[PDB]
Amino acid sequence: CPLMVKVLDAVRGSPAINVAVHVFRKAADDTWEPFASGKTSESGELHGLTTEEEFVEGIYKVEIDTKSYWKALGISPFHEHAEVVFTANDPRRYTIAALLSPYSYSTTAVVTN
Amino acid sequence: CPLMVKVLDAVRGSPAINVAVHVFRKAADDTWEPFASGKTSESGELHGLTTEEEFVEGIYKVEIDTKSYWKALGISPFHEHAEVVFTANDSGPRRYTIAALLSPYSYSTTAVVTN
Amino acid sequence: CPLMVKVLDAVRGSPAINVAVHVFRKAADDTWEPFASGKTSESGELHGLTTEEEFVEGIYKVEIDTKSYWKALGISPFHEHAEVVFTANDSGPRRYTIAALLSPYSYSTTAVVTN
Amino acid sequence: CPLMVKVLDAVRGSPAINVAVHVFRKAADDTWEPFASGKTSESGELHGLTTEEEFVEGIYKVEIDTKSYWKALGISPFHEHAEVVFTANDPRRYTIAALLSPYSYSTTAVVTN
Ligand SMILES: O=C(O)c1ccc(-c2ccc(OCCCCCCOc3ccc(Nc4ccccc4C(=O)O)cc3)cc2)cc1
Repeated sequence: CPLMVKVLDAVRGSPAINVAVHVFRKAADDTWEPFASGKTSESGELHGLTTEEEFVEGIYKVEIDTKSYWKALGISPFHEHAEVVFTANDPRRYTIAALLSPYSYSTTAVVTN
Repeated sequence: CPLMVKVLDAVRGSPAINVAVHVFRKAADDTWEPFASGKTSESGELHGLTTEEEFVEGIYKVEIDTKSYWKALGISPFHEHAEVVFTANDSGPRRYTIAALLSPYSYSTTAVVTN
Repeated sequence: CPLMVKVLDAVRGSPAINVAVHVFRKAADDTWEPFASGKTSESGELHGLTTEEEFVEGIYKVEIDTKSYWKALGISPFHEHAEVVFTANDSGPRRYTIAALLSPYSYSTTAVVTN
Repeated sequence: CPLMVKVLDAVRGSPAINVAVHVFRKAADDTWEPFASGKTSESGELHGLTTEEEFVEGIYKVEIDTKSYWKALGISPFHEHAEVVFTANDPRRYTIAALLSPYSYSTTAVVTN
């Protein structure tokens, strides 16, 4: 599990559940190629995206479908999505945490061995 | 302004208006002595708390009354308030801005310190 | 100013100065068309990106070049940049401020929207 | 485990390890009485602070010794500490997460069953 994404709701003080997350890798032609995706769990976490063998060095984009999240709660959101773009370098485990509000998002990386 | 507070509302995407702020200074005796107070304006800013002469060295507490803010809006939040405690002016006079971002279950504060 | 960006540095407790910002608008064709660009001033603010007339309805991307900022300071950060994508002016003209707080391994953005 | 505290370093992208945390409960005379304390673990988490039986409704203060944390890293910090003050109400598990930078701290609550 070199990559885990966790999503939090700052309005309700809870995990953000059933949030779609899409991971892309940057290809040599600068396009974004699908890499991994899923929906956050009841704990707001998304496990099992990738394996060490697949997760090579490069530039990755994590897109979080925050607009659907908010609209399903009957709340009009500001952003079209939340995006986090980063280079993976060879400590080895990346946790991407995002904290969501209708008009704000924050993202932090915790990178450990 | 040697001491300013600015507050944003991350739910409404607006300044956080009419937020009460109480400032305290730790006294000789190690209690919190009231120092100044005010509330944020339509721009979410609070100016005119103090003066260069009055804002001497010390340990200051900026209490941001986030609970009353969310409750005045008829919303039930997590925290009682936001407290920001720092030593000020120990290397000569500086200008301090306390910036805060509020959500019902989260807040954040950052300090901008200028000479 | 219909569109403004302000950026703070949570490490130094200062405005984030000389941060490059590129704005894009999604085009007819579904690509990102360059729209405007600038860099933050000594106050960490970026004014004069656009005009009311030019800032029509659309989907806008504000790219904040945080990597170049941390690297110009000789520091190695996590993110490539900060991207902020939103639909603007779909209910008539508004004024948008994109506020960001930066640390090497974390950033945060909030929008203040006024009428 | 009705109360867990987690502390993150936004400068290094890591758990904030060996950070002292003190919990107090507000007494009827408005003083703060010691309640629980410890140091964050290698994951930046502090488990086992209290039990359901001890953790009654009331106002609690969590104080995080951020100044020592920064100074031990050779960094001059802005705040004297980070503090989080909240009322416990009868969902039942509170996670207090704090993200630290020299001149900033953020705190979020995740409150689940
Ligand atoms: O258990 C876990 O795995 C876990 C759970 C939760 C975790 C966290 C913890 C903390 C997190 O995020 C908070 C984020 C960063 C700080 C806050 C937000 O942003 C701003 C704050 C203040 C701002 N003010 C400002 C800036 C410039 C100009 C003007 C202003 C103003 O007027 O207020 C602007 C933006 C996210 C996730 C981490 C780990």
